[PDB]
Amino acid sequence: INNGMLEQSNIDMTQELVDLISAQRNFQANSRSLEVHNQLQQNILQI
Amino acid sequence: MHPALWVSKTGLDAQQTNIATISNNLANASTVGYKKSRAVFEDLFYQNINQPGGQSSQNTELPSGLMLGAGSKVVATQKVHTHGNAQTTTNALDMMVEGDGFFQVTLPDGNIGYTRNGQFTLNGEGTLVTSGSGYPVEPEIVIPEDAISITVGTDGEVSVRVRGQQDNQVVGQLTITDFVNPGGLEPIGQNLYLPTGASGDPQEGVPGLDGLGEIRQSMLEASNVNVTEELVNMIEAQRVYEMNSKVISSVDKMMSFVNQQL
Amino acid sequence: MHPALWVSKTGLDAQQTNIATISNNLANASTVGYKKSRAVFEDLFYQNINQPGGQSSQNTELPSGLMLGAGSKVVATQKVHTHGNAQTTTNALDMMVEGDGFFQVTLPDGNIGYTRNGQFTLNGEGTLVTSGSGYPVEPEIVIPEDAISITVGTDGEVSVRVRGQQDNQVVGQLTITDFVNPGGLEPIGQNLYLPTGASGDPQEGVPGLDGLGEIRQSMLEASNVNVTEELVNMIEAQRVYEMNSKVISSVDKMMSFVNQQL
Repeated sequence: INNGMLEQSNIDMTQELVDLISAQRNFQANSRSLEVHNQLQQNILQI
Repeated sequence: MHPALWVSKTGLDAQQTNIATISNNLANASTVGYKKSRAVFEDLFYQNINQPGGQSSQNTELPSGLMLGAGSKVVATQKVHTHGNAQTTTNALDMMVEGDGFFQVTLPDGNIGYTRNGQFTLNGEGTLVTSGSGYPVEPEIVIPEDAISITVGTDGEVSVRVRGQQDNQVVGQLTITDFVNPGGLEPIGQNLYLPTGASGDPQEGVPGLDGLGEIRQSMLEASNVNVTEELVNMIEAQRVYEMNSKVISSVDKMMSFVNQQL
Repeated sequence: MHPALWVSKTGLDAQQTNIATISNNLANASTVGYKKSRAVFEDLFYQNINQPGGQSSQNTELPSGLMLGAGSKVVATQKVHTHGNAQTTTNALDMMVEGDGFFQVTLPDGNIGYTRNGQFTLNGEGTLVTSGSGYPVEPEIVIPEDAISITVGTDGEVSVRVRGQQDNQVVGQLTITDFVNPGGLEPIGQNLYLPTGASGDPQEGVPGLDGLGEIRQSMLEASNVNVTEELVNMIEAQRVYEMNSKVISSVDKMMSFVNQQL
C-alpha cells in the first residue's frame, strides 16, 4: 500500500483506436452482407 | 411442372446455403480461434435420355448423348483449419497453440470437448476454466491462493510463484490433442468441436513435442477469415442467384403464355 | 372465398402491427425513460381435416395429420424493461433510478401514476413536479424559498441548505415503487404507467433497500431503444409484408382465371 499515489486507467488509446477501426470495418462488412441478402429477396419478389 | 423449374430451384437452394455460409464467416470475423468454412458445389444426377456411347448402328456410335442434369447442390461446408494471426495481450491466462493441436475441456454431459480459443479464466476454486460457459480445462489446473504470478511454458507446464520462496512450484501440466483431419470435427458451438468418424481417433501429448503445437501464453489466435474473399464471393453468389431466378421467371412467363394460347 | 386469401390477411395484419410497434420505438429514440416494445407473434388455430394419431387400421396411426393453419397474429406488445444509459446533466432537479423502481406522481383524477422519467421542475408554490404536464410528485417535496441549494441523496432523502444556517434542512423523503412485472403496467402516455391486474401489487419503500434502486441526482435515464435493431426489424417486416401480398395477388389472379374459363 502506497500513499500519495493514484491508479489511473489501464487502457491504451492506441489499441482502443485500432479496435474501433476494426470493429467499424466488421460492422460495415456485415451490413453489406445484409444488403446483399435483402437485394436477393427483393429480386425474388419481382417475378 | 417444367424441368427447368426444378433444376433452377436447386440452383437457388445451393446459392442460399453458400451465401449463408459466407454470412456466418463475416459474423465470426472477431471470434478468437475461428476457422472459416467453404461451400462445395457439385452437380446432381443426370437424366439419361440418349446414352452417350450407345450403338447408333454397326461400325458407328453416338459420340455425345442427350443427358439432362438435375441441377446442383452444396454437398459440404468444409472447414479450413489454417492458423490465424497472433494477438499479443496483457492477460496471463489466455494462450495460443502455435501449430497443430486443440485445448480440451470437460463438457457438462461428461464428454471432453476440444477448442482452439484460448480465452481462459478461473472459477471460485481457482481451477482453470473457459471465459464463456466456464467449462473446466482438462487436465484440471488449480492455481493456489498463495500464487503471486502465473507462467505457462512452451511445453504446457503451468507454474506459479509463491511469496518468500524461490523456484517455480509446478501446479499442473496442459495437454493438447491433435487430429489427422480437423475438418471432420463437428462444431457444437461455443468454439468447441466433437470428434466424429471422419475426424479420426484423438491423439494426445505434451504441447511442443510429438508434432503438437506450442503453448504461447498471453497470446491469442484471431479468426482466419479473409473479409476480401467473403465480400467477393458474396457478389458472385448473388449474381448466380439472380440468373437462376431468371429461368424460373422465364418458365413462369412461358407457362402463362401456354395457358392463354393452348 | 379462398383459404389462402384469409390466411395472408392475418399475415398482413400482423406485419402492419409489427411495423407500427417499430415506428413507435424509433419515434421515442430520445424520450427520457422510455422502454422499447417488441411485438409477439403466435400462429392461429389449425383446422383439423385429418387427425394426427388417429387409428388408420389397427396397429397403425397417422404419423402426421392434415392440419391447415389459419395464419398468424400479434398477440402481445412486450415492453422490454432493461435499463437504459445515463445522461449526465448540470440540472439539480432531474433524478434517475439506478435499478428497479418507478417514480410516483399524483394524477389529476386522484390515482398515482408511475414514471421512469426523472425530469422534474418546480411549480409556483415550489412543489417538485414533472417537467411535462406538471403533476406533483408523491410524496410532495416543497422547497422553501429560504434555500440556496438542493441535494437529493442516494436513499431519496431530499435536503436543502438554508442561508445563514450551517445545517442541511431535510424537507422530504422520496419513495419509489417497484413491480414484479413492470412489463404488465398499462402505458397511458406522458411517460406514465398505471398498475394492472398482471402487474402485481405495488411495493413501496426507501430507494436503496429491499431491492429498490438508487436515486441519482443530476442524471437522466435514456431510452433503451436500439436503432440498429429497429431498422433491421423494419426491413424484415417490410419483406414479410410483401410476402403475403404476393400470395393474395396470386390468389386474385387464380380466381380471375377461373371466372374466365370455368
